[PDB]
Amino acid sequence: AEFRVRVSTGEAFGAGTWDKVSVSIVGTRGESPPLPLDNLGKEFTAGAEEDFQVTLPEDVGRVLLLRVHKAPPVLPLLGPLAPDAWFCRWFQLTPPRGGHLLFPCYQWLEGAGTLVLQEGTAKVSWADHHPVLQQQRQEELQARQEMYQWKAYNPGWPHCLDEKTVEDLELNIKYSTAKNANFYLQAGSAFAEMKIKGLLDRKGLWRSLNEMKRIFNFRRTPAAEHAFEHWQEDAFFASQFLNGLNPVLIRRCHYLPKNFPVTDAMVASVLGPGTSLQAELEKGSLFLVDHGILSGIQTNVINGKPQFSAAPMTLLYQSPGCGPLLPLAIQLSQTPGPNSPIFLPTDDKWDWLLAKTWVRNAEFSFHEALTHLLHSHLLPEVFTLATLRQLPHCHPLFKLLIPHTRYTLHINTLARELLIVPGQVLDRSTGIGIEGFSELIQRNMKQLNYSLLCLPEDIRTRGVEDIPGYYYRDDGMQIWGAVERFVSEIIGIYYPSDESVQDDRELQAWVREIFSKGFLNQESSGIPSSLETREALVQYVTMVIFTCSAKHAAVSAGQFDSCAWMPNLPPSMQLPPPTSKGLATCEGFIATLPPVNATCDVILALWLLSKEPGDQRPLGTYPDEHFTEEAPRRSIATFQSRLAQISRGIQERNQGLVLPYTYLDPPLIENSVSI
Ligand SMILES: CCCCCCCCOCCOCCOCCOCCO
Ligand SMILES: CCCCCCCCOCCOCCOCCOCCO
Ligand SMILES: [Ca+2]
Ligand SMILES: [Ca+2]
Ligand SMILES: [Fe+2]
Repeated sequence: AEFRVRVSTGEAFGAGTWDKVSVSIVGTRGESPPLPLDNLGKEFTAGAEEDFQVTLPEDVGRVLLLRVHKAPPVLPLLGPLAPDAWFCRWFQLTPPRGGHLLFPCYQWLEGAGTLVLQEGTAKVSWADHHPVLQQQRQEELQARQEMYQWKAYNPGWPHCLDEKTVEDLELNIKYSTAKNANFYLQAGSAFAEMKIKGLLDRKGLWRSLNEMKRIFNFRRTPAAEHAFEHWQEDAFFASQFLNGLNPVLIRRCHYLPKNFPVTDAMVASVLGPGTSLQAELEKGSLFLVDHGILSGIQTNVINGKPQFSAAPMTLLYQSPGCGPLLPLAIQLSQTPGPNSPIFLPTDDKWDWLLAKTWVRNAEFSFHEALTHLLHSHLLPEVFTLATLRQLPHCHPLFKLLIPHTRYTLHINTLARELLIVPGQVLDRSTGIGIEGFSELIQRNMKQLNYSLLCLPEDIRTRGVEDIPGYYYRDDGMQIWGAVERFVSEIIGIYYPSDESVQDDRELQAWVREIFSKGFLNQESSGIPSSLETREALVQYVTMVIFTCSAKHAAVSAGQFDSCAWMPNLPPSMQLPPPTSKGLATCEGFIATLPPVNATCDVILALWLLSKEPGDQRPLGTYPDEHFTEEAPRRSIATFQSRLAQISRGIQERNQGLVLPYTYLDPPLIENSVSI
């Protein structure tokens, strides 16, 4: 008839509560009356953990549900008070001479109401058929689906959350007040610096290449100074296709596209007389970076001046024996001919540099619209929203995935509110603008596939499993492995058979919703619409976790490093590509690069998005203990120590590198997409 009730309250700002709190214990034999927890004093302040003794009049049998009621204090003749939001971490029941029942919560009880919690043992739908529990899950998902709905944002995009402003979001999916203030103080300080130098207000060109170094009095990193030092070197231009901002396009080439008419003469130069184009295509030493998806893209206006975008192709040569990757030829158009010369490293200094810079402009547009926004933000939001809608709090797959959604709905809502709207940085300072970004996302959504999101298949598909110096691959594959091993352990704990995967109705609705709302029911994407085997579930969940953590970390962390020296990543171009050779100059080169205000507005935004503001939850670190069972908790431990070992490999590796690759070091990977 006695229970001890132990309650943990959150540490965040505002976590604690004035309000009175009572719990009803529901069991197989019946439900108890509400039981007070107010005890003596302000028991529910931030960071508190405190015990209460409740006596149950009637026995309840096996405990099934904990109902938590919250209500503001009540004054005689004056009514209640304003509700005081409470962040509850978890409850622990301890019956007479029995073990502990632990009820993970980790949510906000804003205002007055009641919250129903199952014990912490993860339960697939078929795992406990008690009707009281089936009702609770069913009611929870109905409530979630009303809370968190879909809207169509643009034609041909993935659908997104049906909310207009960050103000309208539930506490449970909002930035913490600490992370939010850290964010606005950074952005505020940075905008102030950049504005008071008049650089956000200079229309017109940079005065010289020297003047563009002024960006280093704004912000400095060693990676970014390296780009100033080495930007003109062919080996650094090429190395950034493997370890820079956008390391996902390079692919081995046995057959040159017919629209890229490279000749033997054009490459005898770099290749030596001991070989031939056809001989190197066959040897597997030639690689292609194809920016064709940009062809004919709508372009923007900046300070009333039309801007330009190319859609180029770059041939690259892997020299033997850990030698450098080297560019061989660049065509800046998808349609060859006399007005789209094929530029070579042997051309005049500024012809070749101008050609390389247009490719670097193309990486800017490709990376930010597709690799960053669509693949690392929109797809994680779909995964997140589907999870909220289809997987209930007690489901092992919710327990597993929820840390990897943190703040994702918040940050995408913010982008839709303040980033991709008129007057903001996209519209005022990029070459392709809002419309070009949407065009790119619409095109990509029509040829996107599962293999690009699964890193081992992506590496295999692109024929880049052996190319040396590819640290995005080296480190990403180790991480992929660690996540895959973690997910496979967790699946094996709770799903005994392929039949049990199919029989999971909630799991099947979750995949289906992702396929429909996120991938627009396109069977050409190859993304599963159902999951029939344990093996396929493991692969699919690994893809979600990897995409939400390491994938976004890999393509977000080098943004500022890559763009601080603007010729290394011009966000726009102001003259069309050259239509013949022998015309490029330094003066002409700076005249093609973007105006000062657009340069700085973009760097300011890339600096703020490169860095996690506020506090970090690095990959594998799970302070909200949704898993309360020994087995998953061992699996977490194994995942954490494997990441730490990968991190030691990365520092040892990086020790003897002039340009270390840090974007996939696990401590610096966030669990979710949050910036
Ligand atoms: C971290 C402060 C956040 C303040 C937000 C808006 C600030 C308005 O302008 C002041 C920020 O400018 C900082 C630039 O540094 C000049 C101040 O002194 C720097 C040497 O300590
Ligand atoms: C002064 C502009 C600072 C930016 C503040 C708003 C950031 C909120 O959105 C971030 C989430 O969006 C991520 C998508 O990738 C961003 C692509 O934009 C880069 C073009 O500059
Ligand atoms: Ca409060
Ligand atoms: Ca109290
Ligand atoms: Fe991001």
